[PDB]
Amino acid sequence: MEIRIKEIKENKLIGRKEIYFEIYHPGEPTPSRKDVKGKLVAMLDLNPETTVIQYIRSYFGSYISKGYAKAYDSKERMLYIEPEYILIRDGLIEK
Amino acid sequence: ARKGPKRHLKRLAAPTSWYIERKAYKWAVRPRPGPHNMRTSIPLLYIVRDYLGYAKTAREARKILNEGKFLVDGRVRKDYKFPVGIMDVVSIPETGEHYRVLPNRIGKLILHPISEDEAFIKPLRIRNKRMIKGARVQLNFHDGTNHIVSIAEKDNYFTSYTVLMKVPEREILEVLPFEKGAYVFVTQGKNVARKGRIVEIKRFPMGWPDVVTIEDEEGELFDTLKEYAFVVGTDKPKISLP
Amino acid sequence: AIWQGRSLKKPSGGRIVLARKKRKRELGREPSNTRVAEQDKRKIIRTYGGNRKVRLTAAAYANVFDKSGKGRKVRIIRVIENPANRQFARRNIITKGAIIETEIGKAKVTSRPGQDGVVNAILLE
Amino acid sequence: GDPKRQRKKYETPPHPWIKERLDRERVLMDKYELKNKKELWKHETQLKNFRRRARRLLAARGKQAEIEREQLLARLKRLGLLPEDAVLDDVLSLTIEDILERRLQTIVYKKGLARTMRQARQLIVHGHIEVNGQIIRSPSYLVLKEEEDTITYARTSPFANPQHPERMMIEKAKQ
RNA sequence: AUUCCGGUUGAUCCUGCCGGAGGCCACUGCUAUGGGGGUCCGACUAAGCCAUGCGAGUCAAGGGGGCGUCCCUUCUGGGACGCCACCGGCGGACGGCUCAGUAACACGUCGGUAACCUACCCUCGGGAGGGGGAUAACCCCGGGAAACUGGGGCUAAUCCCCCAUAGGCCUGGGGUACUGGAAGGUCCCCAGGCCGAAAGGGAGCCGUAAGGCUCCGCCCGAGGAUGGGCCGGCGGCCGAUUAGGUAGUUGGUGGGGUAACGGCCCACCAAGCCGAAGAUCGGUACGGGCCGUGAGAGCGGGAGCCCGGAGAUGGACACUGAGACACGGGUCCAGGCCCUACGGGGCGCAGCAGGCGCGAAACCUCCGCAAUGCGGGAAACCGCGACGGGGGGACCCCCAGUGCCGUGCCUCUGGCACGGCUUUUCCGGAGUGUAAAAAGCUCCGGGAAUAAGGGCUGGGCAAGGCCGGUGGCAGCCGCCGCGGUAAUACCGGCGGCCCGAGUGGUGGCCACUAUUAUUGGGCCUAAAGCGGCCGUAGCCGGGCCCGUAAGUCCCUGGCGAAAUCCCACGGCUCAACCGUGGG
Repeated sequence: MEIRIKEIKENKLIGRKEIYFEIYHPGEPTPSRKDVKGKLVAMLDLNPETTVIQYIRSYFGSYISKGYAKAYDSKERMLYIEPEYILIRDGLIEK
Repeated sequence: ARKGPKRHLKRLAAPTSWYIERKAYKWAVRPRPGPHNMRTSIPLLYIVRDYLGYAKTAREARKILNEGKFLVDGRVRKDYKFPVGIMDVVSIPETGEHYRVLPNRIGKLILHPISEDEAFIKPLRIRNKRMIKGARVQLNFHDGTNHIVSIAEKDNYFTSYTVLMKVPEREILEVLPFEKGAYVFVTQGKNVARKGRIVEIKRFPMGWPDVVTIEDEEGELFDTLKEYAFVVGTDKPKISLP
Repeated sequence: AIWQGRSLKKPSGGRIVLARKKRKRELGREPSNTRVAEQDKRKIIRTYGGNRKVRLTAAAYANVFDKSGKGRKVRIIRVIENPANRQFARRNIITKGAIIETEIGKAKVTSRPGQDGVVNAILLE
Repeated sequence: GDPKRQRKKYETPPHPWIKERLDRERVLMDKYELKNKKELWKHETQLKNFRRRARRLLAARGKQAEIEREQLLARLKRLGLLPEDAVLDDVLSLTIEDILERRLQTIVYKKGLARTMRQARQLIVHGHIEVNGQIIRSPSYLVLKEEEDTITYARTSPFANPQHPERMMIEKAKQ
């Protein structure tokens, strides 16, 4: 499981950064959201409480999976902007 | 079966000047009435979301617009159905970005980056001139905007002229007349986004529109409509028009 | 209602079958036979688009203008002749083309009382 | 006033029972281990479409005609059915075998990755063959010339192991 | 693939039709392992009838109340945030469904409105002065089986009304400042009149107060913009066993009405208007982008998606509103139903599911507003059977499987035996996917383990001159033809030939067909030259010279929406599909 950050974009209107990355992992299952978030946080020194994984997508006959993440400046801003379902999916909300 | 005004707009029936995926979804934003026409404008939601990518969903795009982080000309617009037309200035002060909305060679609307010094100037083509109460001259521009001047300056303005107005203060900087050798920018037709200098003007009987001949930078002569010719300078373009 | 839509007969002489019901926008209203009386009577009609029309049903005064632009408000006595209809003159009905007799003499109407609410006329010389 | 209906990409012979055509098609199917007649008819339709485009563009004049001619030549060269120095005339000399040789099955068998055509088809279907870094499981896929040399066993496939018994049996076929 | 083949004779050559062979759509017999993409699924007969649930709501920052909690002064009464209903504002005239009617300015296209209306939105120039009045909610009393509904008291508003000023509309007399190709237009100065505005409301932050700032707001004028109304030229169907039709009809003079011009209507004055270049009448039909077929010319269709038009059981009317004579508002008539305490009161799925009927013919009484949009709100946000997701279905396309390899035997286009190899698929799990699920995708465990049918077998047309049964019967046969006790043609068994998760049967369209013939058919003997002449419209017309550019050709501006069609590249594994450019 090797993570390569293909693109980082700085959104200032919404106080966040959007990270597009790829996960190379031949002969392994699709990495879990918890593991992907942990590795991404450890690599990019992001705040674990304000980072959310939008999607991790696998493709047909490919050892690379695409991933999209958002790191917000503030937890209040992240709650205000992000939908409830994605926060529940990522485990940021007990609901 | 129709009993009144329409309120919806299918994607397949959207104007051809939009950079929109006509088959991704079924519905498109029906533009609210405003400055320009339907064919020379696009709702602000598309500019915020698709053109610039600052938002992924209409909900967060509307949140950004309501937070007053987008400026058209010099005024903040919070309506996601607000039309943005030709020669409009879109300003994002939080990122220090300024764009001029212009048609390209195939008639589609694009945003061309400009500088801060140019972001305060908006050319306006005088569409009509009339009189109002009190013997005052009212000028109506290509984007529906209006200005009022005294009868003393009635000879300083004419139709097809261009007024360089400072926004949002709405102050006239200068007037570019429509005459031979004046730089023009074609805004509609088959010769969209072409620029050059006036060569000749031909008039026709009845209600047929006048035609103007323009010589481009390469020496080629091409004809277009006088109302389609947009004066942007005297000998050189006073605004960035690439 | 008073339908004011398309005719039912072609110019050749054929018959036309309506393909739709009558629309509200194509309906007219009853004529306002403005009669000479002792007191003016007028009503307000709400029209298409929320506009307003003033309908004059009884007329007692008239604004008669001379050749020098001077106008005077006088009283209508009778309708001498109405070329529009052969019964309007005897029924004292004022229309745009009517000729009336007032305190200052013969006047020819120039306004449409059914659409204006006032009676304006020019002195006859 | 009807909406679009998706059409077949292949054509059916005008007469279902002609002896010469039946023998020729049977020879082709036996040679290339195809599964059904409509596969061969699809390849024949592709060849006929190329020929029709060439014939139409040959007698056409104009900037668009020139652009289309160059695009057709470039596409054929990229697919690998013509040499890099071919002209518009060379299009009419193409045969069905030329297109059939560009199938993933045929190229996998030719490269020695499989002992037989049927084995090549099974390997492709089961996913032991990768093009570039991507696994394709379509035996009828046409391989581009630029990507022809990137075809090999998938890194996750057991056949990637040189000591695999089936790989050894396949390798012995070379000698 | 710009194509042929069988059939008239004892044998031949023609004409001519019929049948084979291909593509598409609708029903249908047998059969069925998967996965993706799409604009598919009660259109044909009944625009026939419907139980049930849902398919238009939103605003507490317009207003007064009721209940709860808290902070309390502390009998007083004040301040809050939660919920509820009511008044009030906006929306409900868009979206959704169907093709009944309509041969017409309904539709397509190009032009006009200098003859017109427009709430929501944008810009500029101005204003918000003074007063009055009910009532909802709530309290008391109720009536009625219900549906519904009466009386009194007491209240607020962005609720309603009045006054003033701005302002609108008409007409008369003057000046020409403006846009326009052209002024019954705009502007300015007098005169007679009619009509005739507003919410300085709400919230927040300050400020001792006064007052200040920001946001959302209200009214008038001039323009736009948005959605329409009306009008014109051109184009698109058959019947002459339908030859005359029209009488407000055609035109005018004067008016009325309309938002507007108009016989739209009225009074008066004339006889006009349409028509063998197809009037009138009758039949059929929503029009177009497009779809099917063909080498093309062409022929046929025009339900699904988009634009435009109509309708809401059959009709006719009106109220409110910018917008309706209004599918889920109203009244009456005609037909069909429902509740009733018999006095009375309600309903119409050509909306999403579902039911009956009709027929050859067409699905769940499911989940969500997370994505795209619409209405409401300052915003967060709420609602949406629009949309998105799944369920059933041989709807249309694209990609695959039902094993592979080595050796050896055989009645060698294939089966059997032995030894191996993977897992597309199947089965069980983990992540990722999704509003939540499912499918899909990546990975681990087991194992060839779970997977082939339909027609045909005389020619046309690929396939057997084998066997058993029937014996002019039973049967087969698109056509020619077979069957009478030696049937390659009927039934069955064993062989084989075509396509293959499909393969047969029937109806319909195109090609076949140069059997509709402009390209491009025929008329002595096969279908067909009027029995013969004169001649009207139409069609076709001798040579030269000059003039105009109507037809014609070349160049150049404004158009003919998108989707659909072709090509190149790029993204879902390639593809179908979608995006970016050219055509």
